[PDB]
Amino acid sequence: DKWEMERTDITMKHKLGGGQYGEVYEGVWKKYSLTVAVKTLKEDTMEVEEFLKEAAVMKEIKHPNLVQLLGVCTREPPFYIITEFMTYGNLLDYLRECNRQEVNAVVLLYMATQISSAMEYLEKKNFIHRDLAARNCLVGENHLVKVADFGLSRLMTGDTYTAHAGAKFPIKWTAPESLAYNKFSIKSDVWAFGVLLWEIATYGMSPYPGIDLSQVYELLEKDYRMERPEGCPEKVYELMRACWQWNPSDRPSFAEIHQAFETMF
Ligand SMILES: CCCc1ccc(NC(=O)c2ccccc2NCc2ccc(=O)[nH]c2)cc1C(F)(F)F
Repeated sequence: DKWEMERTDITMKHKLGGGQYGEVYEGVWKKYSLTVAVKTLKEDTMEVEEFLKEAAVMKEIKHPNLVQLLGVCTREPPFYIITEFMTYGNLLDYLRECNRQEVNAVVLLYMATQISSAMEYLEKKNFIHRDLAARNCLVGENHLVKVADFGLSRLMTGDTYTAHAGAKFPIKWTAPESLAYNKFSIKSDVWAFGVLLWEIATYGMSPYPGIDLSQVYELLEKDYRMERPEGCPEKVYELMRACWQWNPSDRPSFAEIHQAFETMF
């Protein structure tokens, strides 16, 4: 394939995490001695086409801030998708446990710009992530951040519309039109990017502080939004707010969001 490889070139170690379906384990590709991350599905998780669709899309992606595909075991079960191992783990715990003087507002801003560049790229490809949030972002050396997905992906491309059975979307990151009418697009990924910008600014606080899940949409619909986090620059907050525009089409594209970061500065 170019990508095909085989197990027992790989030692499977412990879990790193997973999502509604899919579990990711740390492992070693013995030969080239590299520690790697390998996603698997379960014995009776009948989501083959979904897993295959994730592997297929990943082969089309080449960007410095999108986790790197190394290979795949798709000729026979168990099927594996193998990517590089990101030394610092997920962005959400990184933020919650970090030395803030070292991970300061400027580093938060650079982290945001790197995610925005990954997204603009997905956007050119017409790929929709569908679960963008800090817990799905990963951290390498020297604050390097990359977008990834610990769950069996629910991505959608310009040719696909499927998802694994009972796919549930986290209310606090999911755009209104997506929750209420199941309408997903690049623009819903832009809404999620706004919430992630908010996670980054607050060092990984849980969104919509002081509101029950049951009121989130209703308040959104009445024009309430999360407030500017302490120390978050106004232009960064403005960008969050534009991402949270009610009408999907009034949200900026990822190309505009990246440009705004470039010209802030
Ligand atoms: C539009 C495409 C979106 C997309 C979907 C799926 C993946 N799939 C992974 O992210 C992935 C695949 C296989 C194994 C692990 C893994 N990541 C988790 C991890 C954890 C620790 C660790 O060390 N490494 C990886 C990515 C994307 C992407 F990147 F485009 F956004």
